[PDB]
Amino acid sequence: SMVNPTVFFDIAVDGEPLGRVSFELFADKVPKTAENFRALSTGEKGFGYKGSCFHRIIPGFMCQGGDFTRHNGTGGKSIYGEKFEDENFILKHTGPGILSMANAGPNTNGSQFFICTAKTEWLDGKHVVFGKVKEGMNIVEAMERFGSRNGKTSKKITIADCGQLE
Amino acid sequence: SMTEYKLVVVGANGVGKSALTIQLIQNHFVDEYDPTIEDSYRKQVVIDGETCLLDILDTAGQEEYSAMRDQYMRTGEGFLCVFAINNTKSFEDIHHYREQIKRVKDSEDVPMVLVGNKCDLPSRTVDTKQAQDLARSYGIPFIETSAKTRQGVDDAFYTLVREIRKHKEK
Ligand SMILES: Nc1nc2c(ncn2[C@@H]2O[C@H](COP(=O)(O)OP(=O)(O)NP(=O)(O)O)[C@@H](O)[C@H]2O)c(=O)[nH]1
Ligand SMILES: [Cl-]
Ligand SMILES: [Mg+2]
Repeated sequence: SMVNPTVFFDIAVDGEPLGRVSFELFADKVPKTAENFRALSTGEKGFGYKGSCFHRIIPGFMCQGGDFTRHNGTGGKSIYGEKFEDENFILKHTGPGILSMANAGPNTNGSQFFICTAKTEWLDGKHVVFGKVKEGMNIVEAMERFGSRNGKTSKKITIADCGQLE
Repeated sequence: SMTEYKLVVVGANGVGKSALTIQLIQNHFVDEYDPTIEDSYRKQVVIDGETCLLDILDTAGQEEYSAMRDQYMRTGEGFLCVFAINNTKSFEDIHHYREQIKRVKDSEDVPMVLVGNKCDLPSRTVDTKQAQDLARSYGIPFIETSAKTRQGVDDAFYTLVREIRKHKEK
């Protein structure tokens, strides 16, 4: 893209490299939310995603991660403070690869996010969609296999490294 | 004798549904919040001299997913409706759970127990009398619990079984 940043996660399984997932961040349409994710991916504010876990992976639905503060699925922090408002609902959860914000109700975006592995239309208008997997959907599909019905993972799936491309 | 009961634990997020269940099944309590998607447990107990297997479904406080939650409610025989004594919103949510259970089961007489959890904490906002009055209005028992100290945990689950047994007598 000429406008939208690309960021990457190097995914690990119990510390071993699984592969790289890259994301287009839709700064063109969802700028504040895209910028939060971009900055958390580079670590440039002094904190961010590197080292954090995909704590909830449910096959057929999504891979969720992004808690770098409590490290247990309850934490979250944005570059704007602990939470920020729902920016817009222009984009929908249309299929695999969609990148969207996790939340605890209206206007509670922090750092947790999820990657859809299927269309999740019941989340439209409730979770802010702000990007999509560019390359490495096969790696997301490999991650999905470590999940279970209640989201607990059979091995620890982490963001071993992350950053911005070009 | 042996019997078996399908118990379903419902209530708003964070009220202690899982902590209560884990005390019953695993005899411990931890301060860490591990949000539920869905968990199921089995335990053999003796209640009023009658042995039974408890099949416990620990549900999430999540508010959507009506179709999946209706399925929980069709299969469940009795419901622990949990609120936290320091969370008034969770108490105000109780009537929604009762209404949905009655609709799904197509009955105004469904085995249920009202549980006021976290009674160990000094931050109460719902007093015992409001909860007793609500339970009286539903014709159901009210049990105060603390998953942290284990106060009332067995009583809550055993009382629900008693409610199921009474309902089966009708
Ligand atoms: N002091 C105290 N804390 C409690 C008690 N019961 C639960 N907690 C705490 O409250 C938090 C939430 O408890 P939990 O059982 O996970 O709640 P839940 O109703 O299962 N939540 P969810 O609907 O998201 O699954 C945890 O930090 C837990 O330790 C209690 O009786 N006393
Ligand atoms: Cl549903
Ligand atoms: Mg729970």
